[PDB]
Amino acid sequence: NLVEFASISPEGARVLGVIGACRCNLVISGGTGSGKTTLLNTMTAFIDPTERVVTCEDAAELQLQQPHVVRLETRPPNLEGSGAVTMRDLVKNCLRMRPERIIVGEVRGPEAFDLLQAMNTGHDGSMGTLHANSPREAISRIESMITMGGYGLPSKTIKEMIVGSVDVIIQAARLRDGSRRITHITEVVGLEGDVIVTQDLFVYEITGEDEHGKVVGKHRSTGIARPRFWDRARYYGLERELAEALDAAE
Amino acid sequence: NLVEFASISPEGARVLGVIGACRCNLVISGGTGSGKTTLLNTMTAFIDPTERVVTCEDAAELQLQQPHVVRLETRPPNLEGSGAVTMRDLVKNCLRMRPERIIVGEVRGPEAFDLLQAMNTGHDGSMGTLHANSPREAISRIESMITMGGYGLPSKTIKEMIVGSVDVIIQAARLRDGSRRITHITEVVGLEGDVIVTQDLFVYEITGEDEHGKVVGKHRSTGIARPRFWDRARYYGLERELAEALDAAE
Amino acid sequence: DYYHATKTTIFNALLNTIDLSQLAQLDLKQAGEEIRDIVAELVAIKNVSMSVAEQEHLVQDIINDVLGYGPLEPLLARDDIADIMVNGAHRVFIEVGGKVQLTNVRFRDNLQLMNICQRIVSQVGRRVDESSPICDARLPDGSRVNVIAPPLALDGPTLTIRKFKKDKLTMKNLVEFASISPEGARVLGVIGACRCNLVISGGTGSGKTTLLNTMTAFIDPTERVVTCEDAAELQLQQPHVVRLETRPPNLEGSGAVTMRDLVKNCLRMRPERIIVGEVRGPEAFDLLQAMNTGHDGSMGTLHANSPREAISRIESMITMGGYGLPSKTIKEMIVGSVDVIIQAARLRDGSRRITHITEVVGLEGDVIVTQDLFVYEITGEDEHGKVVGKHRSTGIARPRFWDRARYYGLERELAEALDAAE
Amino acid sequence: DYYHATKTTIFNALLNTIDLSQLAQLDLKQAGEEIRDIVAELVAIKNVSMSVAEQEHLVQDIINDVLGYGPLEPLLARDDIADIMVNGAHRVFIEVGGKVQLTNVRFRDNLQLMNICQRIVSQVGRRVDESSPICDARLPDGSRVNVIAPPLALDGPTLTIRKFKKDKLTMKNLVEFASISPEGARVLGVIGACRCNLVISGGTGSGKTTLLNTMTAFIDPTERVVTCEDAAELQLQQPHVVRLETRPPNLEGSGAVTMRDLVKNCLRMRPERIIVGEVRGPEAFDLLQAMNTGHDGSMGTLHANSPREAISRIESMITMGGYGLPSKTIKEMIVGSVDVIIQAARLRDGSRRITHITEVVGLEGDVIVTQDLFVYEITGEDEHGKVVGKHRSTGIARPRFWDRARYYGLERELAEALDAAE
Ligand SMILES: Nc1ncnc2c1ncn2[C@@H]1O[C@H](COP(=O)(O)OP(=O)(O)OP(=O)(O)O)[C@@H](O)[C@H]1O
Ligand SMILES: Nc1ncnc2c1ncn2[C@@H]1O[C@H](COP(=O)(O)OP(=O)(O)OP(=O)(O)O)[C@@H](O)[C@H]1O
Ligand SMILES: Nc1ncnc2c1ncn2[C@@H]1O[C@H](COP(=O)(O)OP(=O)(O)O)[C@@H](O)[C@H]1O
Ligand SMILES: [Mg+2]
Ligand SMILES: [Mg+2]
Ligand SMILES: [Mg+2]
Repeated sequence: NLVEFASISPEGARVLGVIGACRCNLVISGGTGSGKTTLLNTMTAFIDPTERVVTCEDAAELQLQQPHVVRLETRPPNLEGSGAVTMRDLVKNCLRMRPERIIVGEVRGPEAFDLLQAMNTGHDGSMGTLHANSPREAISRIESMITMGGYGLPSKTIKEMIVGSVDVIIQAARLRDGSRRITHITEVVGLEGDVIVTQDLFVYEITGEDEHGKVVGKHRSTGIARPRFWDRARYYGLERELAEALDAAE
Repeated sequence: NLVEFASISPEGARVLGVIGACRCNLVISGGTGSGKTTLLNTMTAFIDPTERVVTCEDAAELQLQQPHVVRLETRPPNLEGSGAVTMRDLVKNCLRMRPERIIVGEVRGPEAFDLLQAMNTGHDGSMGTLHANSPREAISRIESMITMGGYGLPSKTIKEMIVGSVDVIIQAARLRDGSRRITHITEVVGLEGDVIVTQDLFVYEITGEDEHGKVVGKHRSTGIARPRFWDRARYYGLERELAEALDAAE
Repeated sequence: DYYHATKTTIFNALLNTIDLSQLAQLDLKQAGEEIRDIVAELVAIKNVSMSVAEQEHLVQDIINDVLGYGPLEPLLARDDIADIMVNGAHRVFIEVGGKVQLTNVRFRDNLQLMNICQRIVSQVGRRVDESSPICDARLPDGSRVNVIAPPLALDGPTLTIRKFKKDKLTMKNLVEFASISPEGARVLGVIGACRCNLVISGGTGSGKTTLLNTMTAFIDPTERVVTCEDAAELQLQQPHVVRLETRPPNLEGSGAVTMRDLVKNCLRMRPERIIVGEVRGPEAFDLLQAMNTGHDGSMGTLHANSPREAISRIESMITMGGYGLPSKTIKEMIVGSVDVIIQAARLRDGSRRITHITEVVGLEGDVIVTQDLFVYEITGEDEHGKVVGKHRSTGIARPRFWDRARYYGLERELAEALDAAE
Repeated sequence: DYYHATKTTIFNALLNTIDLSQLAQLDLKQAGEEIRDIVAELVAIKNVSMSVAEQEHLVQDIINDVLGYGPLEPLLARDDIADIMVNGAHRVFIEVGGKVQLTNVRFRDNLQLMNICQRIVSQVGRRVDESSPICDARLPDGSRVNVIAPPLALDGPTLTIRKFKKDKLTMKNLVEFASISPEGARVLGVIGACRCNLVISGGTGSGKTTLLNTMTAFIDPTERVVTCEDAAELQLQQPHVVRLETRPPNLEGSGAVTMRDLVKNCLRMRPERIIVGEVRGPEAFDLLQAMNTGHDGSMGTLHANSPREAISRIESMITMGGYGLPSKTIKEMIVGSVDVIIQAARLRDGSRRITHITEVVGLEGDVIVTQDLFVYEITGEDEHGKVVGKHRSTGIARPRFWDRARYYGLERELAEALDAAE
């Protein structure tokens, strides 16, 4: 449907399939009502059925189709202020339930830190969705969430933790006409000094407007033939498909 | 068994035995599911029986056969957020329990610092598994973990501590075909300006893949005749075995 | 077997006969006498044949298992034993002659072992249990007791008792190990007795904490010393030492008592020397103020590979303090406070040396000028790879602290040591 | 031994006989009478034979332990004892004639010592426990008490009582003690008289309060001065002085009257000068607002080791004082409000001096620029170990506050003093 709705070009869909299948630590950022949860639900479709996936949510939105999926939901504090089970606790437990992927329904608090730890300590493929209007803003938001998450860490410590953990950022966005698109598919290339350097594998360029007022644009590949996660693709034999997709939409 | 599975060549097995029996400070890095814990359990088989070993683990997995072994386990906080005994606390105490070696199940937080301290303060032979895909990444992860501890240590100080503490890093990786391999046995030679210099004694080189799809490779000695830890081997009388094994692998 | 069965039966009868609460309300001697009488009565009732000496030994064993420390009592009594390591109720090792040996001493079970551990720690008011499983205490006799509870120790409660070895941390060890030549040792003794402000900087693995212990060995007994440590490891032989320890923030990041807070409070306790275990942050500033406020003689370790690097690190921490102090002000503060810097380093061959004994002469405009009283000159290595070097005195006949030595009457010793070192 | 054993038995019987909470509910006299009656009854029941004096001593000791300050009572009563240092339950030192001596006094255990410490700190509304291990306070009788709890104090609760000194110094004494040159004294008189917003900074025991009292000695009698303090250290000789003291929160956490509230009210009592005993919190802001809005001459003691550090501390205090303001806003508020900073400090020999008399010249960019009118230069050391130095004027003949001096006709004396000493 997303390919039909022009939300992402067919080559973009193929690249997303490769990213999801090859166990890439994903962050699906986006603005409010921009399709974050729908995009995450579609991305989960690429996980192997064998993998033990653990999904944490606040409202039980996702509808993963795999057989080995554990659905967890946070419990808000009662009126007395007790019994709270924050997403951080769910993720901390998930570290002890022997999962392959941890899927957080939405990162908005300290759990970010834990989630990133999960991404960086063997739970490759963990996906989360975040509220941010651009990948740069997504990275800054993640850094802030880690910062306020109790533990006092250097800013550079958090930045390099983010660089090591997150592999790809997908920017779901809503356009001026109310339509929805996948504006950015971006790689967290590394850290230079104190600035996180990222490269956009796919970008949506708006080229005008139609007679009915609907925005007009197109998805184009930046031409990066060897994305940072290429190795992961090789690990799963998907490097051929990644190269084909990156070349077919230059 | 690891020799049988071609994970490490027989000369590599001899070198690992020398490293273990020499009380060399150790860090066993590795990727996801790469056998870090299994490799650590194998290496602990070389510890002298008379040594007082102390084991810290989030989840009891190691099974040391020595008589004088003390096994400790962290206690995660209850849902009330009380009673937490972090691995940092366990290592802090272990520094007081008069051990010969401290075996940390997996270094994933500030405990790194304490572990490194144990290596400086006469508990030669301390081991610890770590999640990282290369010795350089292992060292960077150790630096980050030390920074997480809240001490105001500069980067240069942490690098100096790592160089003075860690002696050998063993990188075990899981390859595409599901094979486990000890990719690197590399010393921490020293610290040039801002950069830790390591030399690989033992390296696993992939020459390609067979028609069956299995990765084909071999373990090769870099030819370094006098490892930095050669003096310790001479002290324990194993230096001749070390030289013989290194020459044979060459 | 007969002795063991008789002891078990007698202990069971005594436990079923006397309530532990009543004994707890009675002193050790009264409770022991009552227990001996009750054990004699129980033996008579059970009609157990035993000699007078055997009966007395059984009574003493029962008292130890009830009031004393059970099987540990003989081991603690022995003096050759240096350390005792109980790993669960069935494994007990003892460090004799510098080597650890397994022993046939065993406890009845983990319950008796845990009771004995709790008694030992409570002897100094500490408590160990599942709520607080880890306990570390220093008994009044100097022995150090560490206890780990079953919830953390898989194989049962673990107990480590390290009896006090007085002679291990002494300047004699440094002199014999060549860490410092005898003249250097004499000059260090003068510096310690002169109440000079010391900063014992050292690289990683240089063992500067052992050096700090050795230096504190020179403190006059009458002085009121206060030691701040992140994790208490110093062991001062003086009788007026106050030991403090920083409290790390809990998992919520609250309740921390940083070293800076400890030193700030130490300023208000009328101490004569302040011994900071290691300076890593803004506490440097406070420590330096203590060195300048009148508590001359304060010490403190530091991570640095040379005295100049130590001074740079101190400046960096003071700047990290957050006060709007210009670099020149911090340099002047350092020059005013610090008197002597001792650089100890672990050489290439893993051996520890006191590479430098240097003095902060003053501040020339913007550069802190320091003069080295003693240096280590490396001239080669052995065929074994061991490093070869000698401790040489720079020849400075009048170090800046010479006045302090003259005031304390140690000028003659200082001059003799400096001349002999050459 | 008989007396001690009998006392222990009587205390145990009393504990098993009555609940200390009920006695605490009663007044001191009634509780003491009941305790004496119960002790006599227990002695009769216990058939304890002792003299009338021995019985009275035992009753007094029991009463002191139950509600008094335990073994400290004889030491506190003694006048020659200047300081008492309890390093855990079993070590008590007393400073007599300037020399620290060990005493046979001992506490039953660290729990009794902790209870005594909690009583002493609560006597002034302060609470010390595991959550708040460190507690410093000043008792009404002028003594100052410092307490550290077992979590930090490894060897047990640490208590330090520094008893009050019956006398206070005057500017003539300070000139006599060389704390400030006569020209410095004249300049200080001009500064105080001419209503200069003043800040007295210094370290612990620097003499900030004594210097503040001497400065207040210069205020005109006609001026309505309002002094806010804790424990009421100051003793102003002026006739129109209003003495206010903060009220710490009760154990329920209610009724607190912070110094900020006192200053806010002082703004509404029509004062000329507001004198804050010591700025330690948000009141700083308010105080500065008072200085910059018509209450010229307001003074305040601050804890800082240099004028730069004093300015930084004031800025931080304003910052954390609830209101969120730009750093430059706070900086220019400080520049406008504060006119002079006086730095009382201790030297390495323990002597006290007025190291800096400094003017807050202005704000350049984001850096507060100040000029030192008077500075103490240390030029060496004497044969007795006492620091040697001298106060010198920077030569600034027209200090920023010159106008104020002109306003009160004091400009001529200001020039004379600034010229005479250089
Ligand atoms: N690419 C798309 N094309 C068309 N319609 C879409 C697209 N993505 C989402 N929608 C529609 O918009 C709705 C937006 O809800 P969705 O849960 O996807 O948003 P979200 O990013 O999670 O927002 P929120 O901030 O509310 O959590 C979806 O339920 C679906 O109805
Ligand atoms: N110039 C001086 N010469 C000699 N003794 C002095 C001098 N100034 C103060 N003192 C004495 O030294 C002690 C300092 O106490 P004071 O209350 O003045 O200090 P402070 O700066 O307020 O300290 P604190 O941090 O305790 O509040 C008192 O005994 C005071 O009498
Ligand atoms: N060198 C090896 N060769 C074959 N199998 C291995 C090897 N190392 C580990 N394994 C297998 O991998 C499994 C999990 O490895 P594990 O000890 O969890 O490594 P890690 O702790 O790094 O994930 C074990 O059950 C073990 O059988
Ligand atoms: Mg959503
Ligand atoms: Mg493992
Ligand atoms: Mg005061």
